[PDB]
Amino acid sequence: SGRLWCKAIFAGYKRGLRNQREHTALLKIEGVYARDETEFYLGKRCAYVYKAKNNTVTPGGKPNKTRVIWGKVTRAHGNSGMVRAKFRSNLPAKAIGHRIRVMLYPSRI
Amino acid sequence: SHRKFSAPRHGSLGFLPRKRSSRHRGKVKSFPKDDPSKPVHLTAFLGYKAGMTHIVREVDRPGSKVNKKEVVEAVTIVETPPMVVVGIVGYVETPRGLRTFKTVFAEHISDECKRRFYKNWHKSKKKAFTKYCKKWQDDAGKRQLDKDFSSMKKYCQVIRVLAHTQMRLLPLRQKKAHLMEIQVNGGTVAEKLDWARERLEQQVPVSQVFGQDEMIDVIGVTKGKGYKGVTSRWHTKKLPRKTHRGLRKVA
Amino acid sequence: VFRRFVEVGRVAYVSFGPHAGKLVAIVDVIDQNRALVDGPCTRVRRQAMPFKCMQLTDFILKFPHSARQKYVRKAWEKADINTKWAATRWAKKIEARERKAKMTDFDRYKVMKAKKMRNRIIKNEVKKLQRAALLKAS
Amino acid sequence: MKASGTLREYKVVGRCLPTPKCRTPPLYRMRIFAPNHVVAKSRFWYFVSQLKKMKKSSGEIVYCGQVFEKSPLRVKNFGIWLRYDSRSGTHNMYREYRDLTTAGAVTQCYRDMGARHRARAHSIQIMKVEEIAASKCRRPAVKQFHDSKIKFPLPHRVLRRQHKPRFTTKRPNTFF
Amino acid sequence: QVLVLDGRGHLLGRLAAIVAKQVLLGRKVVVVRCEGINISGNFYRNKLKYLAFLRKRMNTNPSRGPYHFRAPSRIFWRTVRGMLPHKTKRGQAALDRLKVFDGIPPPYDKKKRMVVPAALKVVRLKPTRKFAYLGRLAHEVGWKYQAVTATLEEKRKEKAKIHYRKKKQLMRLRKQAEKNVEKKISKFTDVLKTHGLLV
Amino acid sequence: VSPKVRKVLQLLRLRQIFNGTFVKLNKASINMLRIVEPYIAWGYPNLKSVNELIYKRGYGKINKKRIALTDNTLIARSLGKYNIICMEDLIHEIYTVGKHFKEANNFLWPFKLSSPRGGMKKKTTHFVEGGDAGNREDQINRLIRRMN
Amino acid sequence: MKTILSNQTVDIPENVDISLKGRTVIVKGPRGTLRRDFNHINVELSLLGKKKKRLRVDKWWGNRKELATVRTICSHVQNMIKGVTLGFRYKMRSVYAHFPINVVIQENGSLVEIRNFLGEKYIRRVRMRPGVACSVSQAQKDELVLEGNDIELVSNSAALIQQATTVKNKDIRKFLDGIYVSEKGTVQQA
RNA sequence: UGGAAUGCGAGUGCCUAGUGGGCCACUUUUGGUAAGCAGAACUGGCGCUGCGGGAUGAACCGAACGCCGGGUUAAGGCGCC
RNA sequence: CGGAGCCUCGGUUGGCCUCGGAUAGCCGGUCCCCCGCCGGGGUCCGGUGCGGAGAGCCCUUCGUCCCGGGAAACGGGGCGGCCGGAAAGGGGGCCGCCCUCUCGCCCGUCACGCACCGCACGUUCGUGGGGAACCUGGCGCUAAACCAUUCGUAGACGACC
Ligand SMILES: [Mg+2]
Ligand SMILES: [Mg+2]
Ligand SMILES: [Mg+2]
Ligand SMILES: [Mg+2]
Ligand SMILES: [Mg+2]
Ligand SMILES: [Mg+2]
Ligand SMILES: [Mg+2]
Ligand SMILES: [Mg+2]
Ligand SMILES: [Mg+2]
Ligand SMILES: [Mg+2]
Ligand SMILES: [Mg+2]
Ligand SMILES: [Mg+2]
Ligand SMILES: [Mg+2]
Ligand SMILES: [Mg+2]
Repeated sequence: SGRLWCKAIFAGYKRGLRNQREHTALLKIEGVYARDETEFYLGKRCAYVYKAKNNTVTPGGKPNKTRVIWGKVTRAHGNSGMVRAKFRSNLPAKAIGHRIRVMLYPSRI
Repeated sequence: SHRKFSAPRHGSLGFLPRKRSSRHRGKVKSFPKDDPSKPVHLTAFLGYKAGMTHIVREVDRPGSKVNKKEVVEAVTIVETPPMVVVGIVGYVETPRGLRTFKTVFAEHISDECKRRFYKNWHKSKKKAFTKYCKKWQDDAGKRQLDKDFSSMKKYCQVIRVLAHTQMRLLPLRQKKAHLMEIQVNGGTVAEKLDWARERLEQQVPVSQVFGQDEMIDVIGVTKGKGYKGVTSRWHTKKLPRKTHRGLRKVA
Repeated sequence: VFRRFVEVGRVAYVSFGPHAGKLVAIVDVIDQNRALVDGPCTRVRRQAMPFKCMQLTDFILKFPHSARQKYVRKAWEKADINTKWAATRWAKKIEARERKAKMTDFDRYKVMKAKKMRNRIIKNEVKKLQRAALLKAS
Repeated sequence: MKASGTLREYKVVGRCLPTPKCRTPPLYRMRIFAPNHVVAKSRFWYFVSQLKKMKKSSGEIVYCGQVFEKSPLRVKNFGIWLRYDSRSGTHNMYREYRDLTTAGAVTQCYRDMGARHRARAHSIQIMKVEEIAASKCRRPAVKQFHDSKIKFPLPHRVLRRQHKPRFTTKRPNTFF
Repeated sequence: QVLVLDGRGHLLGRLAAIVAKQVLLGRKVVVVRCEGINISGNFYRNKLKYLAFLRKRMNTNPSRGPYHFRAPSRIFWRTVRGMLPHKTKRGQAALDRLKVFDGIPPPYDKKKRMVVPAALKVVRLKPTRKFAYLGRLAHEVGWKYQAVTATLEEKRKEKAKIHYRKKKQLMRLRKQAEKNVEKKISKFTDVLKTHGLLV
Repeated sequence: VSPKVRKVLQLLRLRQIFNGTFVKLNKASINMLRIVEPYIAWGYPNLKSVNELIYKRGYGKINKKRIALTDNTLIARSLGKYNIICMEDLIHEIYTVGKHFKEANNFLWPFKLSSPRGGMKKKTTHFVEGGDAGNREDQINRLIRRMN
Repeated sequence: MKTILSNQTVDIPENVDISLKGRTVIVKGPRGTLRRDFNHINVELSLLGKKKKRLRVDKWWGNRKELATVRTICSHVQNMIKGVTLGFRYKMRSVYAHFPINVVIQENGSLVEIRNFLGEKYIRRVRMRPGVACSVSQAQKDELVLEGNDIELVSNSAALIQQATTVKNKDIRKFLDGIYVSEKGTVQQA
């Protein structure tokens, strides 16, 4: 057993300087510091995973306090390896600076 | 526009805020800088303002109008019965300034000093230091004290004693003793602690701290005068008698 | 203090650029920043290259400044710079760098097992050498 | 004209439009250095108009084509005669460069004129470009490279991969 | 977990720019030896800069700010604060992810320190340019613990030297051990060389 | 937009930014293009430009509506009287500037082109200044590739 | 313009031994040793030959300011050679119109007392730099002799004395009193 | 052979509100030392108008607006904010 | 100091236990030579696009059974003592023990385990932080603060002595 996902950070939303598009999140992936290296991560699943007070059903398990918002990488952002991600719901601003799991599927290798 | 005629400002902004002292006993903000070549000695003392008189003496000031002549000089009498050393406190120099390192206390402490540790002596069971004192009386505890002294010799840079006053010899209503840290200047740190350790529970007369014709500094709290207006507090000019709404003001 | 000099015939390793990883020879110096280089035996056309993308090696071929590619190749083959290069630790470290990069998942597993066993053997011997050194101290 | 990218050398040939007075007007040729051929023709009409009673409306371009460097693998010294407008006058300069192509040397002239004199490309007229022998060069910056046994080190090599890694344990070494 | 940086030989503003972006992404950063930090330009023109800052004070009540911190650590801290949106909860959370120290107090004295080559003075300055030392500048604007910090930094270096000699000793044994057991580990040494781990 | 430029841009049918049209060149039209020089990038399209422009983004003006040319009958019913009955006849009339260029070209709705992918240089100055306005000759084709 | 190379060489006398620790120059001679650190200059120092030693200074790719530092290093190194072989001897004369300037040497020539300078009651006490010895001149009246191996220490020592005896609030073109550096020689003439 | 190009459906009639303080900019221009001053021509603006950029700003630069998704841009930018 | 659980709060999903520094120079061996309270300089020898490399190193987890080959035998696991650390102090190493194992590692042999029938929030740090309680054992503790009263070195009232 061991980790099966890459470590990312929720850097912020899509934006100009004074307008914010919350439907797109900018993700920073550990070890990906150029745009030509982001190609592996396009289309891969992304998960904002967190905990709440109330229990919720777990697929393949019993209810617990873990919750997840799923998404996926949609395209690269910039020159230094940032990617754009989209989630089933806009990410909460409290998630900025926190871990975003990037899964190794859908596999293309 | 510019003020018509120049005049210096009233009062010093260097003594601000003109508030009530948080302490009743004068605090030594700076002790004399330590010179490891002098013998171990104390640098401060506690006394009580008794009152003022005047004396007669013959001045010796060549080139003066009062050379070989008698003058009347006012003097202050400060009653300074011997203090009792009750503890040692060590300090370590850190990049954030001095930090208290280790405090040791003598085995015995008089009730005058213990009164300092209480807000209501009447209602208290006088339990202060009743468990600390047992450390000097057993072999295990004694072996820890000398380890504390050895630690203070390794690391501390400043040594101070904890001396208190003897209020049972003064004529004052107060029986609670005034307890202050006095810095031990002089030789090496080890010599400071040897000197201090021999003097736990001992008395120190003022004559062992000061000498005749010595220039000293007196630190204390001034006489309180309560709520005062600007005329008295800051010595501003009184406004003319015709002023409406008061003249003991700043216009 | 300086041991490697930009001069006619100096062989320079190309660290980045379209010709990264190749050896070229300084044929001529254009200005402070650029040189005319040639790679007749290393698949580089004669061209200008900045000194920024160059790392001087310890080989210095002997041909006249701005001699044509025929004589640069001739000097390259006589000095056997290709085989001499591969014998240097510098070349070997490059080879090790690429061997590790291409390691497969199975290769990484086998290295972990070999490394696991090799490190245990060394540690046990070091323990014994430390204990032996202790007895001399006593 | 913007001196964008590396300039190319164009051979532009033009003439006045034939008329009953002169059915075969004389042909004129210019050396033009420009980013593209569209700019090259534009500058031609700007220059001939300053020398002849001609302009795009009363003339035509007969041939526009790039002149290729003839010895792109040989180092040469280029003398350049140019005139330019400063903030407070016009001046004639002679300048020298070392390069493999004549259009590369002319590009260096535009960057250099911009660096040392804050002269925008629209205020520079390259009058003449010649290849000059080492013995005829005048500028000591160019002549110091006329040494058959030239050698020199590369002192204080600055780390240019300053963000790969962005954080490291060892400090960089500048001596090689 | 924690990114520990060594401030010696780093230029003040380039270190702050990188550090500020790091704590805004949620990483903890410790910068030690802030007195070892550098600023480009001669010392004098950098002293005049802080004296110009020192003159900024609320004319009607200086106690209400600006607060002119004199420690090289706090000077650096305020410089990182100037590159953060510190008047919002997000910026203040980041600002709490940064610790700044003069000297190297425990536990960082016995941990490895990383550097930032994009802020190193040897990289970013021309060697002929003048520069200032944050510690000297701080000492000459009211900092009081320059002499003590140097005293304690010399004790640390003496202990670190003994630690280094112990590590060199344990490395000389390591090389000898590899010769003694060369026969037994030769097979495993071939796997590593085959894949680039050992050259 | 100044009144004289506003009228000329309306006659070219370029009433919107990044709209496109073919304009057959002659003294009358070349001098109209000079009035609108700051507001247009123009030049000479090659055969490939005429193909792609009319296939991807070609719409006919049929009963004053904008109808995609998805079927050949759309062309034939309107321009058949000029013997233009297929997209190839329409591309040949435009590309070679035939006898009925006017009719076949007015038939085409102004091309709605997208923002240039990869950017511009400087829309506010001429092409020969390093900008975008004016006549760039055959270089229009590079622009057409990035906007079609 | 950057110049490809600019260099100068220094000849080392046989009785002087020069060693380099990077850019630190150590010159050892009959009269002692002088160490100077040139780490504030980006040059290249080289010792050439074995029988007739030489010191070379190189500056690759130097602009006008950096080229000016090449000879400065050579001149300093030559002075160090001069110091450790012949030494430096500055002489000073004391000038006065009315009030004699009395000089007393204390502490084995490391302290100078100056009295009655323009009749002032104030006593001036000038401390010589380490490695510099002051002495009254037995050969001439109203003269001092400063000797040492470092030219800058000796010449700085003399500047201290010369500026100690400065006239104030007078016309210094008329009131010329003072001690001045009158000669710059060597301890051992050779 | 509806006799230049290009574009576009036109003509016509009743009734009619508000307005009738303007102000700004490129260029031209009068008075004035000049003015964020007074007074004109041309066009375009603000007024009536948001939006991206010029930190901030009636008028500058880009661009004009139904409620959205994706893409791409302009003018401007890309150490950190 | 030595059991089950119940709330609530979140994030995280291996570790690096350290020379000092130079940058027109560095790093490691070498004590044969010279100094010092085992350390410094010299010599000599190696490395230097740093490989005694953070472009790195260490650990690596499917488990168990049977029997072999390498590796260990100076070994793995487990209660008592002494150095040692102060800038914001060490659940490191060492010595005893009565115990406790021949398994931990590598290459093989031999089978087995819910093989839950393609699918998410899996996998740690985690006896995590804070809060109530419930037990269940041992050794220990039996205070002060404020009000009220008094004082007048204080005082608008509070506060203060
Ligand atoms: Mg979890
Ligand atoms: Mg005044
Ligand atoms: Mg009245
Ligand atoms: Mg202060
Ligand atoms: Mg794009
Ligand atoms: Mg405009
Ligand atoms: Mg006078
Ligand atoms: Mg006006
Ligand atoms: Mg209105
Ligand atoms: Mg309108
Ligand atoms: Mg608008
Ligand atoms: Mg502005
Ligand atoms: Mg959009
Ligand atoms: Mg900005």
